[PDB]
Amino acid sequence: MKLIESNDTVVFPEGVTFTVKNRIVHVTGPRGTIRKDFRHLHMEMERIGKSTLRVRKWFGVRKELAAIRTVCSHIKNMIKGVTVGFRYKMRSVYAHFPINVTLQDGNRTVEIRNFLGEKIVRRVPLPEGVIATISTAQKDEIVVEGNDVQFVSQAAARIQQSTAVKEKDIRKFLDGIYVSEKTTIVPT
RNA sequence: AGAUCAAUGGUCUGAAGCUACCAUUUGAGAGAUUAUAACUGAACGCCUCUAAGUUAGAAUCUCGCCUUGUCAAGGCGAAAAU
Repeated sequence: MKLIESNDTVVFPEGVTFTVKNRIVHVTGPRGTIRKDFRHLHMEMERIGKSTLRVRKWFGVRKELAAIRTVCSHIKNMIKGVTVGFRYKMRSVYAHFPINVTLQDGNRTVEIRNFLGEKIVRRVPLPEGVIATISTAQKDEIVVEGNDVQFVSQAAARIQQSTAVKEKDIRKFLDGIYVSEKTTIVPT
């Protein structure tokens, strides 16, 4: 069944603008600007008023209609990124071996050492627009921060999956660095 | 003394050439991705690696390096003398 019309709207708080057209959005706020392309979906996106963006679909099937809220949530994430940003805190857990985490290449690469005592050095590059920092106060804590949630979470996932155990049971060899918290930069 | 014959008379040494893991030398990179693990995220106001979109990804696959390249829209250039 092809529903005649189905739409959703996103409302923008004060201080941020979107200026959408041709299915590419250009959200801008205090923390810069994020541009996202949504041309893989054949919906109609337009400005209705001053701070409302409407995403609409004519004659869509279940699978196409499922994407309206997806796009709206993506735009909401852009708003959050430009207002308060994104910050992922990850904790290192080990039984015996301290996981030594450092930054090199102009603070653009994360190096993991001593993970389970292996002499190999694990190198993870950081996506553009994302930064990293070790906590000097809270030990064993690494923070990856940025505007774009997609890239921030991709960097966090890269770091988390970089540390994996092999040939030993993960039910009790729990060593590794895990994403413990997902929050915003500005205290909410 | 010099040699010849015995279908290579026989024994010892034997260069040269050929030749032995029986001697010596040389053998390696990317790209898209599978299984899989994940990101964001609906459907299904919650969840979810999946539906749209994203990551990492291999003795596999494609290419690179390497061999041929008298190739019928007679495969295609440069340049010399005619």
